[PDB]
Amino acid sequence: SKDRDLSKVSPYENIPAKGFTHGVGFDYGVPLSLFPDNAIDPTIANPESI
Amino acid sequence: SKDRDLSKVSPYENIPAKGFTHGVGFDYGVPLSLFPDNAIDPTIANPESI
Amino acid sequence: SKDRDLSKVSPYENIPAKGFTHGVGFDYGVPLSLFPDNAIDPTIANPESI
Amino acid sequence: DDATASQRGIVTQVADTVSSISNVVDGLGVPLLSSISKPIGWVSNVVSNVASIFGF
Amino acid sequence: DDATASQRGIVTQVADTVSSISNVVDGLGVPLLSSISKPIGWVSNVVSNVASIFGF
Amino acid sequence: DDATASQRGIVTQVADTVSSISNVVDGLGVPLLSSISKPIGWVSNVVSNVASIFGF
Amino acid sequence: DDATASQRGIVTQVADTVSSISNVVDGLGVPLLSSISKPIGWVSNVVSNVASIFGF
Amino acid sequence: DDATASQRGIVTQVADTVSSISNVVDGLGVPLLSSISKPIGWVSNVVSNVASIFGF
Amino acid sequence: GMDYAKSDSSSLVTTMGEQFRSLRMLTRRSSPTDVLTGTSVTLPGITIGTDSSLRQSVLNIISYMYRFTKGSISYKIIPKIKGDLYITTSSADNIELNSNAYSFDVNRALHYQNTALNPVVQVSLPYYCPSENLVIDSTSFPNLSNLVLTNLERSSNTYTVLVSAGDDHTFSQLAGCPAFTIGPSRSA
Amino acid sequence: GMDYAKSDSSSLVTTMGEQFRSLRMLTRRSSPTDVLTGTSVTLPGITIGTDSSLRQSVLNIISYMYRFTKGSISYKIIPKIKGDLYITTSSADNIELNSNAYSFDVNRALHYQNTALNPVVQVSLPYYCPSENLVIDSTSFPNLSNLVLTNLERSSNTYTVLVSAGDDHTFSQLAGCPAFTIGPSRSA
Repeated sequence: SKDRDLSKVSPYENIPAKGFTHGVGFDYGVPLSLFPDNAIDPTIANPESI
Repeated sequence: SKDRDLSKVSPYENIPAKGFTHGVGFDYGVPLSLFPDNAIDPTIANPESI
Repeated sequence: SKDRDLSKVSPYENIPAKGFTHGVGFDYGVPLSLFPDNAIDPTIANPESI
Repeated sequence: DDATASQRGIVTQVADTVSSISNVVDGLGVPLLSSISKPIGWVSNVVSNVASIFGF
Repeated sequence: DDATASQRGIVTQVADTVSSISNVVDGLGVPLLSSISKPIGWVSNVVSNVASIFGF
Repeated sequence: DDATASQRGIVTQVADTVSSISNVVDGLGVPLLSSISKPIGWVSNVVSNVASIFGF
Repeated sequence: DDATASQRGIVTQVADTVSSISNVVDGLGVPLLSSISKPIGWVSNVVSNVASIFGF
Repeated sequence: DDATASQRGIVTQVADTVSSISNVVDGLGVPLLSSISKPIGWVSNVVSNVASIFGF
Repeated sequence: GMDYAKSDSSSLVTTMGEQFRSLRMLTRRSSPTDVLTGTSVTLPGITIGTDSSLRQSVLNIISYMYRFTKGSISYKIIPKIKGDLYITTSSADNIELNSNAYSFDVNRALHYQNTALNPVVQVSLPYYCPSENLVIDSTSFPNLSNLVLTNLERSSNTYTVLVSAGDDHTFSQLAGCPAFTIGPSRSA
Repeated sequence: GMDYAKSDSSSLVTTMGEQFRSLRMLTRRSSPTDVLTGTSVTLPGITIGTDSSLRQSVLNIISYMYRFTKGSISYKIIPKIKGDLYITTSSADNIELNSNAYSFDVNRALHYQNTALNPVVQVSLPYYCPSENLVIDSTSFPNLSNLVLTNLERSSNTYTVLVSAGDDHTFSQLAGCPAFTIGPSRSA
C-alpha cells in the first residue's frame, strides 16, 4: 500500500509578502473571526447610487 | 534520460498553521492511528432524530 | 466542517533566483508601482519600422 | 468527500449537501441528523475487499 | 468569485464585470454602485442550510 | 499505477482492484495472490525497447 | 499573454508569434517592429471599465 | 519533449519512443542511432523566427 | 394566541461578516487550556473534562450542558524550549517498571517532530472505545488510551496546549445549565 | 457655451505603465504609521483616525474628506526582536483585574506566529458593529473590539506597523478638504 512516490523536485523562494504596495490582488492576512471569509456589501447603505 | 527541467521558480510563505480559530476547513494534524482517515458516524447512536 | 486533509508531502529546493544569466523567461522582481503589471509599447515611437 | 475536498484545495466548499429542515418556528428550524450524514469512504473498500487492504 | 480567484492562482484577473457608466462629461463617467457589487458567496449557504453550517 | 498515484497526489486511493475471495468461513475469506498482483510498469519498457533505456 | 505564461509554468514557450521578415540579404532578414508587438492586457480593462479598477 | 516532461512532473515517463532494433543475436539487438534521436525544440523557433528570439 | 408579533424585515449581509446557527462550529475552534510544566506531562483524555480552577477551554465549558460524547479530539502544542520531540499513546496496563524500559518500547502509533522548523505540534487522537457512547468523565473503562510526549534525555520543559473537537466529534443528551460567573471580578 | 475646447487625441499605452480612475485603489495600498514601543501597545481601531503629529498614513490622509466608513481593515506588523508572538481582540468591558488573569483568558479569535520564520505578521480585523454606518471617530459605541498583541513573558519590544483598507471597506459622504501642507519645511 505504501507505493513509491515519484513526482519531481521543484524550486521555490521564501518571500513572505510579495506585493502589498500594489493596488490589486490578494490580501493574504488571516481574519480574526469565525468563518474564513467575512464580507458585507458596501453598496447598499450608500447615500447615493453613483 | 536525464532531461533538463524547466518549470518556474514559485514564491511561498512559511506559516505553520494558517487558521485554527476558524470554524471551518481542514484539520492538518496527523491522527495517531493506522489508516490516515479514521472516522465514525455520530448520527447513528443519537437519542433523537433532530 | 474541519475535514481531514490528505494530499501528499512534496519535495522542494530553496534556490532564490534560478536563472538570471539566461536570455529568456520570467523577471521575478516586484515592480515598484501600483498595478503589478506595468507596460508600454516600445514599437510605437520608433524612428523606423524595422 | 475529503479526497476531493483536499484535491480541489480551497478551504470554503467543504462538500455540499442540503439538509431537510423541520420544526420551523419563525423561519428557522432544526435539521435532521439523518441527512447531515456524510460519506466515510473507507468502508466501501473494506466491504468490497480492495487489494490495498492487504498491502498489495 | 474569491474561490475561483484563488484557485486559478493568478493575481491579475480578480473576477471580471462590466459596470454601467453614467454622467459622462468628456469621455469619462461615474459607475453605479449597484453594478460594482460582487458576490459574497456564503449567504447562499446560510439561506439554503448546507450541512457544513452545522459542522457535519 | 504509482505514476498516477503520485500525480493525483492524494494518499488514500492507492490504485484500486477487486480481489477474488475464496475459502469463506463466516462471511470472511482469503484473497488469491494471483489477483492481488499489481502492475510493475518498467517491464513494458525493457521488453519494448523504449529509447530512454539507452539514455537517448 | 503573461497570465497564461505564468499559469502554464514553463520557462520556454514565452508566448509565440510569427514575425514578418523583410530585407533578406542571404537567407537572413529584419523583422518589422509592427509585428513583434505583444499584448499588454490591462488596457482592455481600463477602456472597458471593469469593476476591479474601482476596487470593487 | 522536455517541456511536457517537466510540466507533467513525474520522473519516470521521460518521453516515449520505440527504437528499430537490428543485428539480433539471441533475442537481443542493437538500436539504430537514427531512431533514438529526440526533438530539440528550439530549432523550430530559430528557423521560423518567433518573436521571442528578438526579446519582444 | 393574541400575538402582537409581526415577523422581521432585515437583510443579513449588511452588518456583520458571518452568521452561525449551531454550537458545533464554536467547538471546532481551538482554545487554550493550562500550562504543563515538568517531565510527567498529563494531557486530558477523550473522556475529557472535570477541570478545577476557573480558566478553562471553550469545549470544556460547552461540556457541562450535555451527558454523552463521541469521536476523536485534536491538540495543538507549543514547546517553550525549541528542539525535537516525540508523541506516543499509552495505557495504565501498558506501563512497565523495569527501569531500563522506556515509552518507545510499546509499539504504539508514534510521531516525531523537530520544533526548530515546525514549532506548532498538531496531533489528533482517535476514538478507540468498545461502546458507542461515553458518559462524560466515565471511569467504567480504566484502560482507555492516554497521550504522552517525550523529549529524549528526559529534560524538563513547559508547553502551551490548546484543544479542539475533532470533525468526528459530537455531544448528546441535554442536561440543564451549571451556575456560571459572567463579569470581571469585583474589587481586588 | 462658447467653447474653444476640441477633445484630446492621445494614446494611453505610450507613456506610463498604468492608469487609475479611483481613490479606492490608492487606499488598498498599505502605508506606515508610527512606531509602537513598549508593552502596552495600542493599534487604532476600525473607527480609525484622529492622529496628531504630522506623519500619518495615506488612508489616514484620505480620511478627512469623508464622514462615514464601513468594512474591515488590515495590518502588517514587523517586530524588532525576533521570536514568537500572539494576537488577540479585546474590549473595555472584557478586561479583568484579578492580577492572575491574562489576555488569553477571554476566548476570542487568536493568532500565533513565530517571527523567526515569518517576520511579517499579517492580520485582518473584521467588522462587528450594530450599525450599518460609522461616523469617523465615533464614540457612540464604547465597547467596539480593539486589537492587542503579546509576547509571552510580557517583555518590551518595538513594532513597525502599516495599515490598509480591507477589500470590504468604503467611505461615504463627501465633506470638503482640510487645510494641508505641501512642500518640504522651509529654513531649519
